[PDB]
This record gives sequence, C-alpha cells and structure tokens, in this order.
Amino acid sequence: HSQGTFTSDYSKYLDSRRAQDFVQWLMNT
Amino acid sequence: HSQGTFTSDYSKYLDSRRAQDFVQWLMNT
Amino acid sequence: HSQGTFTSDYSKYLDSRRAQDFVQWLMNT
Amino acid sequence: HSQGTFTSDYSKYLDSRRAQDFVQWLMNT
Amino acid sequence: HSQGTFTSDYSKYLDSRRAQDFVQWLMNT
Amino acid sequence: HSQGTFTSDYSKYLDSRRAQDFVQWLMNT
Amino acid sequence: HSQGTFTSDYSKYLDSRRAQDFVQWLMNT
Amino acid sequence: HSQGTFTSDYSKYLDSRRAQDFVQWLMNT
Amino acid sequence: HSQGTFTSDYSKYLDSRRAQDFVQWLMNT
Amino acid sequence: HSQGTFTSDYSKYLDSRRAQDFVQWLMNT
Amino acid sequence: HSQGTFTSDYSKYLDSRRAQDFVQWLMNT
Amino acid sequence: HSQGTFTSDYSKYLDSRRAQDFVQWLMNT
Amino acid sequence: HSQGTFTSDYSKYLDSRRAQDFVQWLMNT
Amino acid sequence: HSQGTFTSDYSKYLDSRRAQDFVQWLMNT
Amino acid sequence: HSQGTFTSDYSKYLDSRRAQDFVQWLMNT
Amino acid sequence: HSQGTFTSDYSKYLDSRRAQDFVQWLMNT
Amino acid sequence: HSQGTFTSDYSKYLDSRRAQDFVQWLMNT
Amino acid sequence: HSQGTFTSDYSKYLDSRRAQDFVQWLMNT
Amino acid sequence: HSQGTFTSDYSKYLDSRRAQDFVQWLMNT
Amino acid sequence: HSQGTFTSDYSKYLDSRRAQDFVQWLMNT
Amino acid sequence: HSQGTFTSDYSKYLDSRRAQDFVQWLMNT
Amino acid sequence: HSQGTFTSDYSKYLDSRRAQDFVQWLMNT
Repeated sequence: HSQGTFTSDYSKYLDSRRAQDFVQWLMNT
Repeated sequence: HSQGTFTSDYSKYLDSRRAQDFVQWLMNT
Repeated sequence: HSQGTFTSDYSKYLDSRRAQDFVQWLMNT
Repeated sequence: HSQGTFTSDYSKYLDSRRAQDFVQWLMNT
Repeated sequence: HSQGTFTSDYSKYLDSRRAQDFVQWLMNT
Repeated sequence: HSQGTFTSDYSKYLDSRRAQDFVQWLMNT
Repeated sequence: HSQGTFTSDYSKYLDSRRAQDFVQWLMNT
Repeated sequence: HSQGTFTSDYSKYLDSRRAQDFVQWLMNT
Repeated sequence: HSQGTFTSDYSKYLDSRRAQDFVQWLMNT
Repeated sequence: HSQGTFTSDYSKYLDSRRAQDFVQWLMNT
Repeated sequence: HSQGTFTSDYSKYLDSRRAQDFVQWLMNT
Repeated sequence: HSQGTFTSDYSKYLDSRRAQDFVQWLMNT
Repeated sequence: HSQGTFTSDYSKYLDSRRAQDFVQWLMNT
Repeated sequence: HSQGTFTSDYSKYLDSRRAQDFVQWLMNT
Repeated sequence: HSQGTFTSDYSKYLDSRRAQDFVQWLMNT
Repeated sequence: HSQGTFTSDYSKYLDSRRAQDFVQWLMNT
Repeated sequence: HSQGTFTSDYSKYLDSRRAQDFVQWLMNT
Repeated sequence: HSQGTFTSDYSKYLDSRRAQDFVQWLMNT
Repeated sequence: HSQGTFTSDYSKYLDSRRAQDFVQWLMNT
Repeated sequence: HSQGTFTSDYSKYLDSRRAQDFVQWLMNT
Repeated sequence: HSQGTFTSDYSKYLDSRRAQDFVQWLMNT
Repeated sequence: HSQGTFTSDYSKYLDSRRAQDFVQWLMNT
C-alpha cells in the first residue's frame, strides 16, 4: 500500500437527482 | 498492493437521473 | 497485486437516465 | 496477479438510457 | 494470473438505448 | 493463466438499440 | 492456459439493432 | 501507506437533490 | 502514513437538498 | 491449452440488423 | 489442445440482415 | 472570441534562472 | 474564434536554466 | 477557426537545461 | 479550419538537456 | 481544412539529450 | 484537405540520445 | 486530398541512439 | 489523391541504433 | 491517384542495428 | 493510377542487423 | 496503371543478417 490510493463511494438514491457542477481552468507559462 | 489503486463504487437509483458536469483545461508551455 | 489496479462498479437503475459530461484538454510543449 | 488489472461492471436497466459523454485532447511536443 | 487482465461485464436492458460517446486525440512528437 | 487475458460479456436486449461511438487518433514521430 | 486468451459473448435481441462505431488511426515513424 | 491517500464517502438520500457548484480559475505566468 | 492524506465524510439526508456554492479566482504574474 | 485461444459467440436476432463499423490504419517505418 | 484454436459461432436470424464492415491497412518498412 | 481566453508570454533571459514556487491545497466537503 | 483559445510563447535562453515548481491538490466530495 | 485552438512555441537554448516541474491531483466524488 | 487545432514548435539546442516533468491524476466517480 | 489538425515540429540537437517525462491517470465511473 | 491531418517532423542529431517517456491510463465505465 | 493524411519525417543521426518509450491503456465498457 | 495517404521517411545512420518502444492496449465492450 | 497510397522509405546504415518494438492489442465486442 | 498503391524501399547495410519486432491482435465479434 | 500496384526493393548487404519478425492474428465473427 506504499503508493496505494484507495477510493470507496457507496451511493443509494430514491427518486433523486445528482448535479455535480465543476468549472476548472489551469494554464501555466 | 505496493502500486495498487483500488476503486469501488456501488450505485442504485429508483426513478433517478445523474448529471456529473466537468470542464477541465490544462496547457503547460 | 504489486501493480494491481482493481476497479469494481455495480449499477442498477429503474426508469433512469445517466448523463456523465466530461470536457478535458491537455497540450504540453 | 502481479500486473493483474481486474475490472468488473454489472449493469441492469429497466426502460433506461445511458449517455456517457467524453471529450479528450492530448498533444505533447 | 501474473499478467492476467480479467474483464467481466453483465448487461440486461428492457426497452433501452446505450450511447457511449468517446472522442480521443493523442499525437506525440 | 500467466499471460491469460479473459474477457466475458453477457448481452440481452428487448426492443433495444446499442450505439458505441469511438474516435481515436495516435501518431508518434 | 499459459498464453490462453478466452473470449465469451452471449447475444440475444428481440426487434433490435446494434451499431458499434469505431474509428482508429495509428502511424509510427 | 507512505504515499497512501485514502478517501471514503458514504451517501444515502431519500427524495433528495445534490447541487455542488464549483468555479475555479488558476493562470500562473 | 508519512504523506498520508485521509479524508472521511458520512452523509445521510431524508427529504433534503445540498447547495455548496464556491467561487474562486487565482492569477499570479 | 498452452497456446489455446478459445472464442465462443452465440447469436439470436428476431427482425434485427447488425452494423459493426470498423476503420483501422497502421503503418510503421 | 496445446496449439488448439477452438472457434464456435451459432447464428439464427428471422427476417434479418447482417452488415459486418471492416477496413484494415498494414504496411511495415 | 465569445469564450476566447487569449494568453501571450514573451521570454528572453541571458545567463538567468527562473524559480516559480507555488503551493496550493483545496479540499471542499 | 468563438471558442478559440490562442496561446503563444516565445523562448530564448543563453546559458540558462528554467525551474517552474507547481504543487496542486483538489479533492471535492 | 470557430473551435480553433492555436498553440505556437519557439524554443532556442545554448548550453541550457529546462526543468518544468508539475504536480496535479483531482478526484471528484 | 472550423475544428482546426494547429500546433507548431521549433526546437534547436546546442549541448543541451530537456527535462519536462509532469504528474497528473484524475478520477471522477 | 474544416477538421484539419496540422502539427509541425522541427528538431536539431548537437551533443544533446531529450527527456520528456509524462504521467497521466484518468478513470471515470 | 477537409479531413486532412498533415504531420511533418524533421530530425537531425549529432552524438545525441532521445528519451520520450509517456505513461497513459484511461478506463471509462 | 479531401481525406488525405500526409506524414513526412526526415531522420539523420551520427553515432546516435533513439529511445521512444510509450505506454498506453484504453478499456471502455 | 481524394483518399490518398502519402507517407515518406528518409533514414541514414552511421554507427547508430534505433529503439522505438510502443505498448498499446484497446478493448471496447 | 484517387485511392493512391504512396509509401517511400530510403535506408542506409553503416555498422548499425534497427530495433522497432511494437505491441498492439485490439478486441471489440 | 486510380487505385495504384506504389511502394519503394532502397536498403544498403554494411556489417548490419535489422530487427523489426511486431505483435498485432485483432478479434471483432 | 488503373489498378497497378508497383513494388520495388533494392537490397545489398556485406556480412549482414536480416530478421523481420511479424506476428498477426485476425478472427472476425
């Protein structure tokens, strides 16, 4: 697990709507 | 598991709608 | 499992619609 | 399983529509 | 299973439509 | 199974249409 | 099964149409 | 776990709507 | 755990709506 | 089965049309 | 079965049309 | 130019060294 | 040029060394 | 040029070394 | 040039070494 | 040139070494 | 030239070594 | 030249070694 | 030249070694 | 030359060794 | 020359060894 | 020359060995 990146998500929705809104800008000169 | 990257997602929706909205920009000079 | 990359997703939808919206730009000079 | 890459997906939809929308650009000079 | 790459997908749709939309560009100089 | 690459897909559709749309470009100089 | 590459697909459609659309370009110099 | 980055999220919603709204801009010259 | 970044969130909502509103701007010359 | 490459496909369509569309280009110099 | 390459396909269509469209180009210098 | 993001940088150094040092952390729950 | 993103950089160094050092972390739950 | 993304870089170094160092992490749940 | 993406780089080094170092991670659930 | 993607690179090195180092990870669920 | 993708690279090295190092991973579910 | 894809590379090395190192993985479900 | 794909490479090495190293994997389900 | 695919390569090596190393896998279901 | 596919290669090696190494797999179901 | 496919190769080796190594597999169902 030295470089291990463990991700766990459990999702349960009844009559539901998910709206994840993400704007990202990254310019390096 | 030295470089192991474990990802687990469990999904269950009844009459549902998922809207993941992602904008990403990355220019490096 | 030294370089193992385990991915598990379980999906179950009743009368549902999935909309994963992803925009990605990556130019390196 | 030293280089093993295990992927498992279980899908079940009743009267459903899937819309995975992915835009990717990658030019390296 | 040292280089084993196991992929399993189970699909079942009733009156359904699948739309996987993927755009990929990769030029390296 | 040292270099084994096992792929299993089970498909069952009633009155359904599948639209897998893939664009890929890869030129290396 | 040392170099075995096992592929299994089971297909059953009632009044259905399959549209797998794949564009691939790969030139290496 | 020397470089381990463990993330765990458990989600359960009944008749719910999630609205994560994120605007990010980062240009460095 | 020398560079470990552990994040844990547990979420449970009954008839609820989440509105995380974030505006961020960062330009360095 | 040391170099065995086993492929099995079972197909059954009622009033159906299959359209597998594949474009591939590969020139190496 | 050391070099055995077993292929099995079962086909049954009622009022159906099959259109497998394949373009392949491979020149190596 | 409605969504146009124009970036121009002109750089000329004689016997010079550039050290842009940036640390950024952003976790939202 | 409605979505045009024009980037121009001109670089000329005599006996020079460039050190652009960037650390970025962004996890949203 | 409606979606045109024009990038131009001109590089000329005499006895020089370039060190662009970029660390980026982005996980959205 | 409606979707045109023009990239031009001109490179000339005398007794030089280029070290472009890029680390990128992007998992969306 | 409606979908034209023109890329031009001119390279000339005397006693030189090029080290383009790129790490990219992108899993979407 | 409506779908034309023109790529031109000119390379000339005296006593030189080229090391283009690229790692890419892309799994979409 | 409507679908023309013109590629030109000119290579000349004196006492030189070329090392183009490319790792690519792309599985879509 | 409507579908013409013209490729030209000119190669000349004195006491030289070429090492083009390419790994590609592409499974679509 | 409507479907013409012209390929020209000129090769000349003195005391040289060529090592073009290509691994490609492409299974579509 | 409407469907003409002209290929020309000129080869001359003094005390040389050629090693073109190509692995290709393509199964479509 | 409407369907003409002209191929010309000129080969001359002094104390040389040629090793063209090609593996190809193509099964379509």
